[PDB]
Amino acid sequence: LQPPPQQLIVQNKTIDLPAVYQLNGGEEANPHAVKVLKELLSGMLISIGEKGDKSVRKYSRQIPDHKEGYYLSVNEKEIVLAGNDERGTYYALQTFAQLLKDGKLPEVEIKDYPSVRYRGVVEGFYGTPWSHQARLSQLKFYGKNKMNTYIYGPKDDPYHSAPNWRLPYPDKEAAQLQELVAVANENEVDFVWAIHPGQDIKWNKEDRDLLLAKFEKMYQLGVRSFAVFFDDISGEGTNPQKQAELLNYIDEKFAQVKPDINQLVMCPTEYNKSWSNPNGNYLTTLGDKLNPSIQIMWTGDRVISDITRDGISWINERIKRPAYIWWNFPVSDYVRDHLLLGPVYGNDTTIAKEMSGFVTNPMEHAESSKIAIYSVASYAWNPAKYDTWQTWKDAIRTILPSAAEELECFAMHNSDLGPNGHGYRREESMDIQPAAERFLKAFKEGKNYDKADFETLQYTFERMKESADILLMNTENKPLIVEITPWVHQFKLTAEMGEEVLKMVEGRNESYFLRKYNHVKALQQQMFYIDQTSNQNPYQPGVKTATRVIKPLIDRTFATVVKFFNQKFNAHLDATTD
Ligand SMILES: CCCC(=O)N[C@H]1/C(=N/OC(=O)Nc2ccccc2)O[C@H](CO)[C@@H](O)[C@@H]1O
Ligand SMILES: [Ca+2]
Repeated sequence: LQPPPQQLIVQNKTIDLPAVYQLNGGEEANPHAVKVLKELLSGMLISIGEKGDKSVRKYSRQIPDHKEGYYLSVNEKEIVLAGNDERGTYYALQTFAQLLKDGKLPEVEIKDYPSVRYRGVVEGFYGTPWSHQARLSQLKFYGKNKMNTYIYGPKDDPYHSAPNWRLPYPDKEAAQLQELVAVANENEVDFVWAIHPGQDIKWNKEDRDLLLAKFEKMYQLGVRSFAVFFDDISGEGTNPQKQAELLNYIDEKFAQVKPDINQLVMCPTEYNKSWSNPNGNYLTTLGDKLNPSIQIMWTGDRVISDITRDGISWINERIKRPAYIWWNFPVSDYVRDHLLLGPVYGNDTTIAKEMSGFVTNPMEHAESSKIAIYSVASYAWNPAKYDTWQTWKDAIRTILPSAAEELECFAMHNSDLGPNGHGYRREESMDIQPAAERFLKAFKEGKNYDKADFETLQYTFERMKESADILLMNTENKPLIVEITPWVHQFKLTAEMGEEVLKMVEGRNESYFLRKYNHVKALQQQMFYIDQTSNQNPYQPGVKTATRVIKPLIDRTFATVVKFFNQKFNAHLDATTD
């Protein structure tokens, strides 16, 4: 079960999904939840509803008193799916669908609710914006994983940024947004429309209600949640009193005047500790003057950082509310030549009460981002039960059941950022790291390497090639495969290089060695070709893979083995990989 319930009792028996059922509550439970339920089955009583519905009266003491909470029960005589509110019943069904395997249900009893109020994704990365279809797919994935939040803002959409923010959406674009909003609604996600006025806004009555008027227009289109960004604001616009006053005005005239506005969030100009002036008074001012119903976004101690108890105390003390965390992972828009497919880890698991929200900023690779996104959904719903490694594997098995082992193999070796401008790193290839390290230490001093570590490495390379070739031809998730194809090609080429280098280590004779050596040089050059021709971008063009442990192991083994050959046969073979 992902995310894992707050409370779960499994009774060790298993019942059949009823051949014949009595559906009680179908006309008064959340229609989004009923829709899912009716999809799941084509007599035994099944009761669906929210606290206060007639249909769930019997079980209202079992329904948790938390927003988005629910009670779920399965046993011999009946099935209960009962939310504390509408979204909660929908969340009951997302768990129910995960329990239902081969027409059979386990006998269980669940009491569940989220530890973090707002959970989901911010579309805030640089690079090729996601397509329309990518976003419809993301929205459905958020619903399944009980993420309640999507902060919109594609960079090819000019009507949320300076200067066309003042201007309303054109007809054809409007209807597309409208489709996003509708799909979000259906999946119980708050479509949060973010405005980015900072670049060209003035503190005067005119810009003041061009914003209001814009929000109203967005309201007519179905938008029920809103964000305002000040990260990019300049000059007098960095005044926290002026910012507070604008947002409070938006709160007073709009958020509190409308019946059904959910989220209202702002991004401050000081959005991490290291970009905060110690002598200034930006955040305390903002925290004193901003209405209490308005969230303040925060990335932690640095632009890229994992959230700690000290970090969250330091900010919460100043804005006088629990920070709304923006986590800059797996976003790779500053290491564009890397894919970040590793586990999600580093965030403190005891600090749920200290955060109002937790949203991840993903990659420009929408589908490849689902691994971290699923993990974040799991962390933010139940941090205290959060299992990094198990959640990673579940995500992979969920995203690509037909080739889960292959995707795991691939992702294990595509997780580190490599060295970069934020100094942010992730672990990679941990499984084979000790075998690598030993081999490298031993071999380098003509002191025998272990046969078992040689075999581990051989085994790895063989497995990488199989994984790579299976992944290329996989048709269960074509969008995913299209995103990762350049890296998969490069990852395969890496595996081949490693195999040929290991045949150089086992050097049989002079002729065979030179054959292997020429093949490695040719393979290097194919890697360079892909790096010069795929994923070209002004910032970090190209395709890097297996960069933490595996490629340095291969480069060094190659450099070393060529050195020994130059010594033994008086040759001058090039020993570089550069
Ligand atoms: C509240 C978060 C704001 C944020 O994260 N902004 C950008 C962001 N900014 O990072 C910077 O280093 N920005 C910056 C640095 C110097 C001067 C101005 C901005 O980091 C992310 C990762 O690359 C980008 O995807 C974001 O769009
Ligand atoms: Ca109801």
